[PDB]
Amino acid sequence: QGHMVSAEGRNRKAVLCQRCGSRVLQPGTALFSRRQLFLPSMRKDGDLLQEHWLVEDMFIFENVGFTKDVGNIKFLVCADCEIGPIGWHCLDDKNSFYVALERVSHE
Amino acid sequence: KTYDYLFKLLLIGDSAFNSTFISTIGIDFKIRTIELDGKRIKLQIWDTAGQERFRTITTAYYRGAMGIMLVYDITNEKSFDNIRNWIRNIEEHASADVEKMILGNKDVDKRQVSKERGEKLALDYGIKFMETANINVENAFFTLARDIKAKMDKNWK
Ligand SMILES: [Zn+2]
Repeated sequence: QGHMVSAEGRNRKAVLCQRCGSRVLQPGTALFSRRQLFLPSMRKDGDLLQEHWLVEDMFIFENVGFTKDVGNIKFLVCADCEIGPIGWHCLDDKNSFYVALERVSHE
Repeated sequence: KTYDYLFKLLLIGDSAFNSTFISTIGIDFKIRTIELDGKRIKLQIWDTAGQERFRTITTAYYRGAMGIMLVYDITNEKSFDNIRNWIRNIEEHASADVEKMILGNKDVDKRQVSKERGEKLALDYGIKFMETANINVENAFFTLARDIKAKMDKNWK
């Protein structure tokens, strides 16, 4: 919204950890997505979120952590401070990784 | 592509924020990006430092690893002998083509493991050794990555 999504639907801004500023994604590396996904709280239960960056290969991420499998899901966390979930991946869909905008910052 | 190389790395050997949920599940691996000579290097890193294994180690544990970083705490005698056990196990189960590096680590303790001992261990197994001053674990990964990059470049042409 604003100078956030390009005409092609890509992220205009870098995506950062809100807590430590680790760079998760470079600009232009992801597509805006309104798919509804459940993300457990980053503390202490969670939110149904529907604004995400959709990334098509794990190696497009600049810096990110993956949790061990929880069923066929892996959650994404900050590589540096490990706060998360900031994102979500279903292993059955090899080319779809979601970073929730509410859970990150943009520079 | 958004990078020039992908290296798979293993971080082994014993030695503050908080996310409980994440503490409960545990980290599988991390992806990090660095630059070396203006090339973009993607690192996929599994770190089992501070982690004792219960499970018996197989070839499946080291398959695909391109570099292994071996860490011990210079203040700890157990942690140093623990790296000697690891070096033994790697030589048996990991590819003989894997790059390896030993790191003598560690603010706040008496040094219990000498630098000569660390240097002599690397010599006995024919691999590099760093004691991490302005020189730390990050510099070590850059060096390990440098070494994998050089080897890799020749192979391609
Ligand atoms: Zn962070």
